[PDB]
Amino acid sequence: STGSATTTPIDSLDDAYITPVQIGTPAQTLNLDFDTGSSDLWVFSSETTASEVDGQTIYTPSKSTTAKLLSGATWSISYGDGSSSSGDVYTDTVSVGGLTVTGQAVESAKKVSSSFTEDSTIDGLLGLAFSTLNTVSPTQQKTFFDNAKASLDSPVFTADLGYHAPGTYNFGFIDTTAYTGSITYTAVSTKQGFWEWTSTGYAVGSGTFKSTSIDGIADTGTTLLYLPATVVSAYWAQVSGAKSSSSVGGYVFPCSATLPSFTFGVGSARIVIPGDYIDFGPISTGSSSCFGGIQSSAGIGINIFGDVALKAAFVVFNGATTPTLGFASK
Ligand code: NA
Repeated sequence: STGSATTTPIDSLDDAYITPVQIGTPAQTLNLDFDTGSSDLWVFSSETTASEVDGQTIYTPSKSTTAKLLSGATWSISYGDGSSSSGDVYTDTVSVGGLTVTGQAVESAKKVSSSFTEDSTIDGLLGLAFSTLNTVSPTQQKTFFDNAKASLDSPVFTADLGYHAPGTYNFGFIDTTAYTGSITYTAVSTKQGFWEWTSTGYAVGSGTFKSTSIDGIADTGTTLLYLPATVVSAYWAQVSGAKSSSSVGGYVFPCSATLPSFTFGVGSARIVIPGDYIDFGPISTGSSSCFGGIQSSAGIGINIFGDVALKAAFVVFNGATTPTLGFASK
């Protein structure tokens, strides 16, 4: 089997992407944030504290003929941005882009933090990191990908995120029409439960490529590119008037600037992030200070190849017995 679903930016900045997901019988369609940096499929629900719901579509298990309480199971998760959610668990039928899994753990939120409530466009998360990170207790649950894997034509999914445009998540196949050139595959460590890999270096604009190992994770659920402070300083030094602002929480730059591209290495291959991808617009409405899309990972404890990086590539998440990542230009 295969599946193919379109993923759509939630706003004009590509702050996140939502993908429609069918849950239950009859189907309840919720728009979920597919997150290769976490391993829980959780949803706003009929159980969510009413004051914490503001515009989201909810899953109502009582209206699904295939829903069953997973008795005793609870979940609770905290993300890198400080957001959180928790609740109980049902199993139900979940379909993505025509690919169906029966018996998927659907984590029903009883509580969500303010950032979730305030985002009316995201109805929950669908985790695509390794199932070792899943938070369900006392019986850890599998991700949608891990449950689908054995049925797929190939044990893979691909992320093809758009810049200010829709893109695609495919399950079970490579769309050879969706990228240019060849795919370069690179090793993955699953030791921390992430799609963790090592980039071979970087370049700023038209500058020379710096060969250096950068360990980080491929994380579709993170908006920005978080890299070591040395790398990030080297990038923003090429933008007149850019500076790190402790008050704003990262590098800012004049909205009048034209940003240089950023290149990262994948083995001997190179992915180029156009400068425009690194502009996250005014820090507050009407400001002439703009927020940068490349930020320091110092204090986060890991480098993160978030959407800024991933949307410059066609990315293969190879879940074969030895997982690997692939990157192609597009
Ligand atoms: Na922000």
